[PDB]
Amino acid sequence: NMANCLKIFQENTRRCKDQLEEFHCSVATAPKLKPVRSEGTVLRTLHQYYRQYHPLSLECKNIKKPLHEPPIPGWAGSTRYTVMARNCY
Amino acid sequence: MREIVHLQAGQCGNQIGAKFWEVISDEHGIDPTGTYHGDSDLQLERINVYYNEATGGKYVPRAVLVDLEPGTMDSVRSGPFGQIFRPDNFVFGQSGAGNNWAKGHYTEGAELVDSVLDVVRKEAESCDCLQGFQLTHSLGGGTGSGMGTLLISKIREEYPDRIMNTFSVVPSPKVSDTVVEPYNATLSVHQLVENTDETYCIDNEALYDICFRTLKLTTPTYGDLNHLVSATMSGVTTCLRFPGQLNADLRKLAVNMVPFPRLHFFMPGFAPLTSRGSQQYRALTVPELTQQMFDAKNMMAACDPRHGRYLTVAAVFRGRMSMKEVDEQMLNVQNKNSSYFVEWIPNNVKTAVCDIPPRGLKMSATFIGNSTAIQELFKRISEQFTAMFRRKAFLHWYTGEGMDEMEFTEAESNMNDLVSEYQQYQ
Amino acid sequence: MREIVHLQAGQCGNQIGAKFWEVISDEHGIDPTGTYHGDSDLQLERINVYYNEATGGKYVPRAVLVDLEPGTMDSVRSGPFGQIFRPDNFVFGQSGAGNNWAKGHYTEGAELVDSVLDVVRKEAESCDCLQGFQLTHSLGGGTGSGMGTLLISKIREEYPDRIMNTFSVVPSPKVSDTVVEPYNATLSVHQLVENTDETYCIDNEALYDICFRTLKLTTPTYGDLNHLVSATMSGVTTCLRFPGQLNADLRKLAVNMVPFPRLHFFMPGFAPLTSRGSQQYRALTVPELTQQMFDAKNMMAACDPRHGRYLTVAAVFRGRMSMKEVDEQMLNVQNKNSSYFVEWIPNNVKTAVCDIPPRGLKMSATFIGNSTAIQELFKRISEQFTAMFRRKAFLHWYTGEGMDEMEFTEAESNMNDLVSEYQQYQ
Amino acid sequence: ESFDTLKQFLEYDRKVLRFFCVWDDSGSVFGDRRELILHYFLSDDTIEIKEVLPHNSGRDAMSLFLQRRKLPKYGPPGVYQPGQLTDQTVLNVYYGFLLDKYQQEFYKDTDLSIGTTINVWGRKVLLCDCDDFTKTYYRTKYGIENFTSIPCK
Amino acid sequence: RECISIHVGQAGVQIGNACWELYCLEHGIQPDGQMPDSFNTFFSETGAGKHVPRAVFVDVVEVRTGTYRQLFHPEQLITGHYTIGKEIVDLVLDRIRKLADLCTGLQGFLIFHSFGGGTGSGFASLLMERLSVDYGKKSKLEFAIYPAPQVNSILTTHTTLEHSDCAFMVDNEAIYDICRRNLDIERPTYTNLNRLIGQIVSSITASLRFDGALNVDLTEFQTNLVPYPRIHFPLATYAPVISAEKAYHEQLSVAEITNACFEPANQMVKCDPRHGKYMACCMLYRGDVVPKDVNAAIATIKTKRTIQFVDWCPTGFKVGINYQPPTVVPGGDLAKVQRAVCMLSNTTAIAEAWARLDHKLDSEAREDLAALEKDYEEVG
Amino acid sequence: RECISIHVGQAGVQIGNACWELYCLEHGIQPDGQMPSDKTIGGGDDSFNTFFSETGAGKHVPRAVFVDLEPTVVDEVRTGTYRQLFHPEQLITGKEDAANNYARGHYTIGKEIVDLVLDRIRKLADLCTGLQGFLIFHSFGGGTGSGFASLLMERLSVDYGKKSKLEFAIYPAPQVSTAVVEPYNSILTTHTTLEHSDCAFMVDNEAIYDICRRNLDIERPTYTNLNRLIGQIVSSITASLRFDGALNVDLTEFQTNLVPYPRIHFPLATYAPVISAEKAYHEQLSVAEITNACFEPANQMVKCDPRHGKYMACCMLYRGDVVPKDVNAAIATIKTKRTIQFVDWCPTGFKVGINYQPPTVVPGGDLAKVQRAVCMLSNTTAIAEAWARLDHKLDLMYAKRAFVHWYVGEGMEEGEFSEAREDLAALEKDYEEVGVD
Ligand SMILES: Nc1nc2c(ncn2[C@@H]2O[C@H](COP(=O)(O)OP(=O)(O)OP(=O)(O)O)[C@@H](O)[C@H]2O)c(=O)[nH]1
Ligand SMILES: Nc1nc2c(ncn2[C@@H]2O[C@H](COP(=O)(O)OP(=O)(O)OP(=O)(O)O)[C@@H](O)[C@H]2O)c(=O)[nH]1
Ligand SMILES: Nc1nc2c(ncn2[C@@H]2O[C@H](COP(=O)(O)OP(=O)(O)O)[C@@H](O)[C@H]2O)c(=O)[nH]1
Ligand SMILES: Nc1nc2c(ncn2[C@@H]2O[C@H](COP(=O)(O)OP(=O)(O)O)[C@@H](O)[C@H]2O)c(=O)[nH]1
Ligand SMILES: [Mg+2]
Ligand SMILES: [Mg+2]
Repeated sequence: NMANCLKIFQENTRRCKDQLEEFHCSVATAPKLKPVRSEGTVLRTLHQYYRQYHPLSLECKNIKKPLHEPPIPGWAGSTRYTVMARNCY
Repeated sequence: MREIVHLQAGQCGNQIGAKFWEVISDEHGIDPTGTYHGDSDLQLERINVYYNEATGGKYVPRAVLVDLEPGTMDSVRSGPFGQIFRPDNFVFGQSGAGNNWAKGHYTEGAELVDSVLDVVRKEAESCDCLQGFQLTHSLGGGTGSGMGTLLISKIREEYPDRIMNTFSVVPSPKVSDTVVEPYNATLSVHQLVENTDETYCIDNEALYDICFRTLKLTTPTYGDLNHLVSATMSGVTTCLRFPGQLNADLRKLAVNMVPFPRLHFFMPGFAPLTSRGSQQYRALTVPELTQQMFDAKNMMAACDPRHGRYLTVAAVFRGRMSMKEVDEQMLNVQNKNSSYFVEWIPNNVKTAVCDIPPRGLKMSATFIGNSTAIQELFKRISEQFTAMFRRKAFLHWYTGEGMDEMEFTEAESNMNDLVSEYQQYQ
Repeated sequence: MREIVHLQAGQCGNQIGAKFWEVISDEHGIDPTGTYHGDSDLQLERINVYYNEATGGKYVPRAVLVDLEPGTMDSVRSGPFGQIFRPDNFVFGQSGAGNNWAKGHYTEGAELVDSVLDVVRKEAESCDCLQGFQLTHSLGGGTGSGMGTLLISKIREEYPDRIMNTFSVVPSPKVSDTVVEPYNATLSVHQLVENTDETYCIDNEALYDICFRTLKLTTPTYGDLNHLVSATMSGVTTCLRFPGQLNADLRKLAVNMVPFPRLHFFMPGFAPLTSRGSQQYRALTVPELTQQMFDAKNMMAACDPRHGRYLTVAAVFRGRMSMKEVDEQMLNVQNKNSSYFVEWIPNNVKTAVCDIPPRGLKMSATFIGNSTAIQELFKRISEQFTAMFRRKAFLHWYTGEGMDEMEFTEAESNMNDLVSEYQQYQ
Repeated sequence: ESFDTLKQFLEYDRKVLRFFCVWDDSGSVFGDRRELILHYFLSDDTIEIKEVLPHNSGRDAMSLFLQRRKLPKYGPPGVYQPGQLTDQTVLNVYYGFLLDKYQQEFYKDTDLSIGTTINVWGRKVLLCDCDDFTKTYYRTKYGIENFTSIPCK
Repeated sequence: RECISIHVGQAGVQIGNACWELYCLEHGIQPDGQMPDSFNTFFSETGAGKHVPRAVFVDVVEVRTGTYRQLFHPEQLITGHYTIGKEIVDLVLDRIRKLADLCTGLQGFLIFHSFGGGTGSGFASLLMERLSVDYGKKSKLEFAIYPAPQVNSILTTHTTLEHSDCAFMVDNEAIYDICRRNLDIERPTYTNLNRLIGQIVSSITASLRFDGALNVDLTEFQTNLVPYPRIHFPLATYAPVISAEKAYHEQLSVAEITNACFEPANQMVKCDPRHGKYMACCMLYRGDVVPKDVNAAIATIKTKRTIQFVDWCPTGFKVGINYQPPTVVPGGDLAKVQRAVCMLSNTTAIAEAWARLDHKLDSEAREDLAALEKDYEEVG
Repeated sequence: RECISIHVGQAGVQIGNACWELYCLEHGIQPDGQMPSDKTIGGGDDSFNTFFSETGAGKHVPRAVFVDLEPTVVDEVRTGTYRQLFHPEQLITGKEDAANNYARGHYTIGKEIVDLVLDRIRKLADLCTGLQGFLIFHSFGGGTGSGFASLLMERLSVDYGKKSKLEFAIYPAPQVSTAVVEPYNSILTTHTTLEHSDCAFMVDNEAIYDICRRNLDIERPTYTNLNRLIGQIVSSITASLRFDGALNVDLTEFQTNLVPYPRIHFPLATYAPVISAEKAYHEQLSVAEITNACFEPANQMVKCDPRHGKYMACCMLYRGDVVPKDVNAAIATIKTKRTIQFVDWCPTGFKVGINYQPPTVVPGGDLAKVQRAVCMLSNTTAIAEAWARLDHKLDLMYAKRAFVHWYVGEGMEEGEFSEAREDLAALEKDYEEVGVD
């Protein structure tokens, strides 16, 4: 009874330490990546990344609201206000 | 066989416990997942004094994490060893305390103390033979002083016999972090002295000067502060977990420092502290460890011990050691420091030796000292209470929860009685 | 050889059957086409208690499901286990129940309850030694309290000595779901209490709160409300079908539980209720079941025994376990918390240990217990019935269904005497 | 030694390389197949991982799994002695310092690629996907193409 | 299962237009009638495939030659108290008996009308006592429409009040001011003012329409919300109404989608029940409504003393759940929401509106309404 | 946790216009109002829960009130760039102005929209689960920024009560002026909020023009330049509720650390890194230097000299990379300078909070990109002489009773001005009642 529990625990700890050592060897084995295209040119296409997908960063231009678009609830000057104001414009 | 229930109150106590439970995780070889990854069988043999065994081979720390607001529970849980505490051991409110005493003591602490007792007494019911209660809290906080001190009041009305030690964080002498620290400190000293068998007080000034003077760090982060105290708490409970030549449990020290029930205020320490650059150029022996224990510039806790007089000294050595050097160096530290000891006790220094040093060290030890130089710690707090209560500075927001001024004068009077009781040995 | 004929009343009964016969189907290892798939063979031995066996390897449950509206029946056949139920056993009405128990047997239910007498004593004679019937209905609805209560009453003539049973869905304390619960629940207790002897008590919020805090689901549904009642629904009758080393039927749980036929109202629970994120932190041992059984957060009823006193307790265990520790903790709970226990009875609690745990578990327990704290339920419904009957508010229906004002006073008087009976053992 | 931090902070302030991760666990008794969201911060070479709870709320919600410091590659290290984790040693003082001259590994972006398994303090988590910003960063910096999704969950 | 719908007057045919638009658009009913088991309770099963509607239109009757000429059976659609009812009421009873003879079991009987119409109130006050002498104690429903104050009213109260199980109170101006502060339908029309009450008549028969978890039928709220057999004239509000964009901005959960019914700004009639007393209520739910969050919402209202319950109703609540979200009409104004709440309640706060009607009017109807006023004061 | 802030007046809603972009930039919440699907921020998963609401569709709606009775600025706010992010009903629009009158916005034009504003705030608060308090964004010298804000403040305590009410107020400049009747509607709006406010912060106009002139290098600036700085300091005051750090401060900790009494609750506010990108990288922004900069009088956002007063409470709210050693090392030499005078009853005098989030910058905006930030909340008795000048102007002008006929014709009583003057006399007297040593 006690011997079975102790033997099971010894086998369990030994297996777990074995998998941990195998993981450590695998991290020691796995290859690394080296840079093609330099540091001074990855930032350039990152700069172009932030100017054709997300232009709002690095802009703060605050463009005006276009004239083909209906106003928020109401400030003055049937259907709902969205559709009615689309008909009005 | 003698298991310890840890109490973890506040934001301070939460971080201190969150890293004490990792210096006690590498000792017993507990991984972040919760499985035994140990090196020998000594830790496996008596891993019950801090850890509970779960059904799938997982090990679960046995401690209660309590704070009003959940902004600190998301920091302890997300840590490196944050996924081994129970979901049910994180008890929480909805609001915070915020540098106040009454909010954690009467009008909101009473609601959630009944929610922390339901897990504390459940936790003790799974214990085989409980030894006592360790608590980590801040004296200058709102939840450590508010809720944790309520727990000091509440648990020992149910278990009166068991031991009680607190790792308390006193306000710093030179620079403090909260304008109403002295109010909470004076209100907590009185309930501390009437309810705790022993007190391990830590100051951040005495950690910072060690990380400057001895450890020689350039940018000491707060984990570097909390490691010294976590090593201190791990090094006072050596003998319950490992065999040794002469083993001492918490009762065996508490019978050895306190002669009087109101003289239980201490001065922790830690011997093997070396710099990064000076690690291999220092001989690590008993004389150079005992030359680090009994100095003031390399000392933890708080005030200068040369301005007072020690009553007693405890020392818990770990590692294979020669007891003749132990006795010889303790006798010489009594003999050369004859002017700094009482004359009405023959032997003041206690000796306790366990066999196992921690990882990366060959021998280690922990200093514990009762002295009358702790009188100076409360002198400045009482001075601040007298200098701020005269104008009734923050008085109306303690009366904003139904509390009167009579208990404030009672706390000041009890602090004065305590600080005059230590005085008669000079 | 000991066969159970199953009668469910109302949409409540149909839809609690839709999950009880899911739990039974999982524990006896059958599939939604009715045949056998399970791993072991001892489950196939005593299938005859619940499943009627037909030619062609089919196990029809002995479940007769009655209702006054066919859409919930079509929803029952629309479930994952809607195939294994026979189509002949479904009894269907034409008009609604009107949130009253009158017309489910008087006007439209006369011919319909004549029709169920061709399925009650047909399915009974196919067995050999019918162990008993059992029911589950709702006291806040009309058809469950109409057909189910009279089928409780009508079945007493043909088979008196055979044990009957019911699981009563008492109305919700805080958020009521129907205004007729002062009538339709109280009117089934004055004379439909002597017909039954094993009345349990399952409450809607009493599953809500425990599913919130114990299982920790942000979005609970009725699919686990039915699971939590079905686990007790099958755990009461486990030794009937599964051999063990201490076998004890439901008649056992009747004899060893109640001293008088009037005092037979129970208060159940189920102990392995751990959150899915707290499975790996809880040591599934014998003491942690009987710890959780004696708590208000694992109580499947509205009332609280801390306000009352434990009269008798029952516990039915599973799994190959050793019975030293259950009796050790059992002697522990009779002695430490001795204030919440009733004198004039030497030992109060019955144990029943079988060998087979439910699939995926190793040990569990089922709770049955009467008390004087269930007085809190019937008084809280009686005060709301007496707070509205004095204004003669709802009598216009009841004048037109052949019920006069004598049986109203009869209902109030039976409530009064059953309440006053439960006051002496306080 | 390059002990300045303003380089990687100014030019890499708001760049986060996301990776979708999956931690399979059938060996343990009550482990669940918990998937994770990885965040590598190029600002200070730190790394935090996030949890996404599935439907019906199987577990509790903390919104954080690991905090804002660097991931060790060689498993969980035993904790060092106090003072051993400093970045630069120093001679004996004089409040000032006089530094020394005659005197640890961490995961970096060069190791995270689609198809590898990494060591988050002992766990067997597997990188499966990335977002389009991470695809662009690897396409430019390391020439990696065909960021094929690994079919999991 | 087979339900019926009767609608009286110009108001009746106009509200039946939008109500049957909702009914025909939940199912795959295109205006020809065919398909590309939820349909049988309002439509028949004809072997040719054209589903005959189970509806009777009595009386604008545009609806004949508009978008749906072939969907409506022209024999069922018929073209006011003592003269005109002699050749219509006994004739439309023939068609009612024709439709009832093919149904297996009839359960619903739904009559809609307008109080201000000669035909609309006269046939309303003819059909229900002709109903009493041919059908008996079967349930009948009345969701009446009468214009709000400040913008034949008593002639029908002495003959319909005693012989009606339920009667709502739909006021046109009271929906006119209910959207302009919430929606932005500036200058609301009339041909789609019945779209909202079309949504409510969709919600009242939801369990008859769709399957449910805790669902309840048409016969129950005329046996649950009625205290007394002569007085039961409740109200009905459908507060959770918004357009698509406010359905996109704010998050809709069950708790704060029911508070709008209890507040007077979305109370469907103008008379706020702060003066009155909440007698009892009725939850008719639909969509992704969970049984947990509802019972975490009524408990917050119950512990509030701003509301006032009557003394004799301790429970005072009623719950019915339906699976499907409401169906949004193309060309309508509803948002494709995932949850909605339908309200049924009777209050004492109707009595002050009828005292307003009393002193605005100011012979047997007069004394009967005065006695009704006194009885409603004594009850609450 | 939750937080709800209230902007009153065109000053308040313009502060929201030029401040809530920083709330949209702390997280990655777009001006459209969604989380971008390929670019991520990496700030946890609930750091947006306090200031923005989550909708199951995915879009994020804020928790704030922009109320104005005059349309010309709130209409610009809605019609501008954030036309979809803001909830439409959360932007309350009026139809007429106040014309620098407290009386109209407090009684006559007030009461017919305060009920709807109360409805909006009650709905928004009942949406929230862990609401911590209120923040007030309104002016003093205006009419609708004074009267409507005062009526909202006097209506708030009736409903909720004990929830904290923080104030961020705009004060008339000592040297220059915008309107002519500003002492009147100033002391009329500090008379009723005094019993309702908890810690009233203070913002001047010319005192931030000095900051934007000499530290930051802008000649001839406008309101948006200072509005961005105000937005920076209010976001840094709520920094620790949203992100994690060593020492954490929430909205219940400022009250317990700044004001000792209910009658002296007017601290001062200062933000230290106010340099631009041309000089941020030409000098080292050390923690010692940015700690020394906050105690220089030239950094103050209110035109007053604190050397003539006694410091009462301070509240450090640090940010980014901060070593806790140098914080104590800088505060320890803060006590060493005898030129900074301290009072005797506050021996500690400092509260420190650390966050691990760097101070963000609007991209291409005005300020620089730095790693450290200081939020100074200096409670001092030097705010009394900023009130003695307003009292002096009131005494000089009230003796001729100028412009009172505008107020008395809309619900005012002429005796209420004397009551407000005596209340401010008490508010002036109690400041020297604590100046005794
Ligand atoms: N809410 C609502 N009200 C309606 C609707 N259609 C009509 N009504 C109201 O009901 C009234 C119906 O008109 P009637 O009162 O019958 O007048 P009529 O059509 O000339 O009928 P007679 O006077 O008998 O000839 C109108 O005045 C409307 O106010 C509708 O679709 N919805
Ligand atoms: N510092 C600062 N002050 C502002 C800003 N915007 C407006 N103000 C203040 O507003 C004052 C001008 O009065 P207003 O606020 O426009 O008056 P109002 O609120 O519209 O009240 P009425 O004119 O009566 O409608 C100036 O004295 C400024 O102090 C701002 O962006 N920054
Ligand atoms: N030793 C130690 N002190 C701490 C820690 N965290 C905070 N403190 C100190 O505790 C004081 C603040 O405590 P406080 O935030 O009020 O705790 P709270 O009551 O939980 O909120 C400061 O003076 C800190 O120096 C810790 O982890 N260890
Ligand atoms: N406890 C419990 N209650 C249920 C369940 N299913 C339905 N109910 C309750 O049944 C009540 C209404 O059902 P009821 O009217 O009795 O259905 P009926 O039997 O057809 O009349 C509601 O309050 C529900 O909460 C269940 O599985 N468990
Ligand atoms: Mg008409
Ligand atoms: Mg304005």
